[PDB]
Amino acid sequence: MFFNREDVLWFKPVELRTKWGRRGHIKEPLGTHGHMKCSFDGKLKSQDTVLMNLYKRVFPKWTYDPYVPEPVPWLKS
Amino acid sequence: EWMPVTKLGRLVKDMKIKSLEEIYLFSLPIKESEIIDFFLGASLKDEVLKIMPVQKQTRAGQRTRFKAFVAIGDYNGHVGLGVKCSKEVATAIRGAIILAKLSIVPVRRGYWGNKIGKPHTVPCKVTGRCGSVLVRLIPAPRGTGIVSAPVPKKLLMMAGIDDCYTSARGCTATLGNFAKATFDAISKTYSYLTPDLWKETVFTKSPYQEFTDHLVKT
Amino acid sequence: LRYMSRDDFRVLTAVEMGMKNHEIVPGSLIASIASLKHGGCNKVLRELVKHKLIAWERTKTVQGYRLTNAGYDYLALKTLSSRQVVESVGNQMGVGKESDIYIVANEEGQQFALKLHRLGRHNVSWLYLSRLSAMKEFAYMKALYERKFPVPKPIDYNRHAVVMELINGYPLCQIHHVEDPASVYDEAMELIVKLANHGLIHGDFNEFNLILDESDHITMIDFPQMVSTSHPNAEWYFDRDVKCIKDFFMKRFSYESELFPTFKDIRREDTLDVESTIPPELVKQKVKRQLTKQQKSAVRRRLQKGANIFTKQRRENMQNIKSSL
RNA sequence: AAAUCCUUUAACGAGGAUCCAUUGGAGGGCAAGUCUGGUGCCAGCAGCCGCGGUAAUUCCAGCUCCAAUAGCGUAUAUUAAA
RNA sequence: CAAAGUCUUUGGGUUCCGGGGGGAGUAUGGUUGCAAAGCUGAAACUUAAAGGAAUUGACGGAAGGGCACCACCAGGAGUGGAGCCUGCGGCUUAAUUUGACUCAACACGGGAAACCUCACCCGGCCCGGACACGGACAGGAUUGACAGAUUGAUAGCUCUUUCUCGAUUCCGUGGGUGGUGGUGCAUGGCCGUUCUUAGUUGGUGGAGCGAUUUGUCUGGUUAAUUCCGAUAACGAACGAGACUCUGGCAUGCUAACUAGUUACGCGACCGGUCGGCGUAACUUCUUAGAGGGACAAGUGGCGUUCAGCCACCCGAGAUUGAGCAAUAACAGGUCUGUGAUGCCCUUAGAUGUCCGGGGCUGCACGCGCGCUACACUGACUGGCUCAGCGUGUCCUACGCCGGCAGGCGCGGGUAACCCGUUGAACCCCAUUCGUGAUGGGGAUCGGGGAUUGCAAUUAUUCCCCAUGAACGAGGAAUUCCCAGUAAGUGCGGGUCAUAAGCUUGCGUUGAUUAAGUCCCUGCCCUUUGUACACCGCGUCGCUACUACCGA
Repeated sequence: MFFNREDVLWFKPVELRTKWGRRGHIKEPLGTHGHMKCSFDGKLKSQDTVLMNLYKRVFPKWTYDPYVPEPVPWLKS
Repeated sequence: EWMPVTKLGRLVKDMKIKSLEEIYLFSLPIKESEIIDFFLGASLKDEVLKIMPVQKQTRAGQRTRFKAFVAIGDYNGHVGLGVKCSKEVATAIRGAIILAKLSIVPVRRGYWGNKIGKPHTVPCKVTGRCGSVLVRLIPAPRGTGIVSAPVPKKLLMMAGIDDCYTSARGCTATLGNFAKATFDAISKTYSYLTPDLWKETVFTKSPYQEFTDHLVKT
Repeated sequence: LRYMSRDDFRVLTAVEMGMKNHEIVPGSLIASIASLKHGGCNKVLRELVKHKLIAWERTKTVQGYRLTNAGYDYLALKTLSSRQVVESVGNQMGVGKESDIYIVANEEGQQFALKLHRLGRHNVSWLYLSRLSAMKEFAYMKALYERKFPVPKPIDYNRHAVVMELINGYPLCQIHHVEDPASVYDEAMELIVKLANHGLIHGDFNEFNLILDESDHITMIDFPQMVSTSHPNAEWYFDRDVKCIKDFFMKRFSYESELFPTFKDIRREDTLDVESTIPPELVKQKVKRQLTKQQKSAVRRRLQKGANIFTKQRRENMQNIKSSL
């Protein structure tokens, strides 16, 4: 999920979730590579996938031109 | 292999009693299942009317046991109805069948219009009253069929009644009361006095009183 | 830990309502006294049994749920979180026989001590005896702190929980040496006379109920055993506590006493042993209360039909019977 | 009336990828699946009883089967059931 | 219920009146009323039910009953306090794996792990990817690799170096094996507990529409649905009981050179003593087989003269101790014992596997199991002497050499033979110290020495010097127990390359107290009652939307 150490330390307050519906959150990072201890509500299946959700606000591009070219007659392929 | 216990039973075993009718004539109680199974033989089919599972309140908690309602019927004569409760379902069934063979009654079969051919219907409009269920059988004309609820339809079919207008009153939903009501109605067909049975009944010797010398040896 | 922070309050409090009146509380009753959400509380109960929050009971006819040891503990901390006293958990825990000591931290980060009573008759009575214990201990803790005594500062009480001032030290039983034995001895002797002046005898004033703060300050804890001086054997419990301290300092630190206090002073201090006429707005309030109670009683009966477990057991056997026929 | 349609008749007109049958249902009532995938008290279904909170016989699909059949569902008025 | 009967075999006359529950006996109108009110009397809307009879008894905060040293009483020994051994949490750590959490977790996982085990952490290796098909490949697919660099590693693992290896492959598609990986809340089996507590269940008959009941009980009695006996019941099956092992006793029986005794001859030394030597008598000692034996039998008390209890004579014995243990259950433990297993994850820079290294043992701490103690009934020092269950190809004797750990050499034992007459420790008889932190108690440490094993630094163990501490019988609380029984004391097995402060057995010394009760923590009966009711959470703040009133 991460590859540095302070990547995990940056996203510490981000609450994890799980594909099979477990709701967790990270505890310690261990490795110098991206490894982390994570607490959960229940016990995870090994067949599982852990995943965190990150959000930013996005606003559209300013591409406004009132001119639009005249189309040729439409036909089918 | 059958080894009889009762006096009646022993008589049956041999050839001393010819039909089931000689038992019914003297109103003797049939205490053994084999007697019925001997006289009517293979002609007795059966219908499992219901298997209702009940949970019995025990000090061990709750365990499952099944109540079976079985209506045994030789067609064109004799019906019976049995109710048993047991651990297994097959056990419940066989117990009910045994019990229903002990309860075999004859039905009187009558005629609707002029008495041409074989009897087909209930001889006169009878009733069977069993704990808020009131079953009424009514003579129907030949070929009408049994116009009834499914359960007394079964029971009347296995009695050998061809056609009967039924009408039930009260809580007909409770199956035991319904079936038992209809059985009670059908039994009552022989118990009803018409002008047909006005002749003074000449008394034959009872199966016991006739074969007394043969019962000395056993 | 505490992740779930909505429906878990209402359902667990509803157990506590039934616990005060009856033993094992049926799931039918719970939803009626927790009327805010209907039907979906039975899956909350299945999440409560995952933790040590509630226990299931299906004995013979008794069907329902009872509150556990740890489940009763979570309810107090959930109330203390709303009173803004507890936020996170400190890990230094002294697991005792009558109570458990849990270090707690507030919004500030200031560390306090929390007591949780663990009295261990059915579990219903055991989780009611712990209720009376905290209310009694907090009563003495308030009574002594106001009257100049060196006790932990009372903060808040919730059912069985007591939040106190964090005095960190070692109990007197596991102390090797004291730098000044005489000054510590005279401090302790004063505290027996102090209590007797307020009309109190400790009863069990031993080395097992005293804590030293940096070997300077004697701290007193554990107060459910305290007796009045009106008692006939008042001087016996007074002298037994004196001899217990007299011999201990002679045993452990080899200090013999020059001062022998046997003064009976009752009482120079506070006796702590006792320790058109109707306006339309009112018409509105009264009509409202009538209309709420009519709706609440009907919702109870809707929730009492949840039995869902009874229908599940009946369906399983019928499938077995039909297949075998 | 003049037509049309029917009837009557020349010729052409049938091998399943057609000249292809539909609507409702498949826990109980009630005839027919503890089949497979998806969903996870959500979406939804369900006249009533109820189904769904991770093995769903009840949801959405696939397959399979059942009832009616060129018809079959649904809402309502009404009669028997009463 | 003799009417509530003469009702589907439905009609003697006749008046009033009900049609799921609520809303609601509310509004509105009328009418009577001095008034309070009465009579008459809706709808909108809401709800799958409201309810009546009967029946078992999950729960009583019922009352009674009875039961148990995992309860108490009468007691004995402790724990808890010290020091340490190990388990749990807690906290640091790369990791200090994991399961277990009141009895029913916490010397538990035969969990006494140096490596291994090993799951955990770090660095590396291997392929142990069966198979089908495609690609390549014989003008070689691929295999093995000295040197030198790197590398902990004579790791061809990578690189240079250029030699071998003959299809034994290799790359992919699928996709099989494998995991001490996840789920014991997806399963089996085994086990734990409820419960070591005592019942469970038909068949037939009887009662009731049926659920159900009777059997399964007034009373006495018993651990008890046991027994006597009463009786709409009568009979059963299953388990406990009836038994299996062990122990007690036999001068009776079957027997012994792989146990003997007796005796004789020989020997030795003061008629003796000898486990010193060999023949004959035989089973008492010793082994172990059958068959006895004790059954509340005898006598006397008390008991509805009844099951039984009590007391004592004869008796070895007038309770020997365990094992095995029901109907049902807990969503008790256990994928970490299984080649028993379902899914899901991870499968070749692997969660497969081996390799080296660490860790599981870490330390302010609480909680627990346990050893040694706190001394004079004691320790040290001699001398004296006495077992049993056992184990043995690793047990060991016998000679010598080193105080001691141990070394050297020769023997016995695959076993009633050798260890071994298994010459065990408390205990017994003398010497020493004498109320004191003492010679009691030995923690914590410095030096050496010897073994075990590829390795003892995180002392594996064992010895010999030093060092020589807390510890003065321990509060609140609690634990165990009734006769060869607590407790003292050693021994042997398991664990084990090296090893028992744990455990499972064995003896040896050996008691005081009670032979009772329902007070306590609980548990078990019996009797009786039974399918969360009512009266005591709110205040204000701006916006829109709904429905009433209204100038």
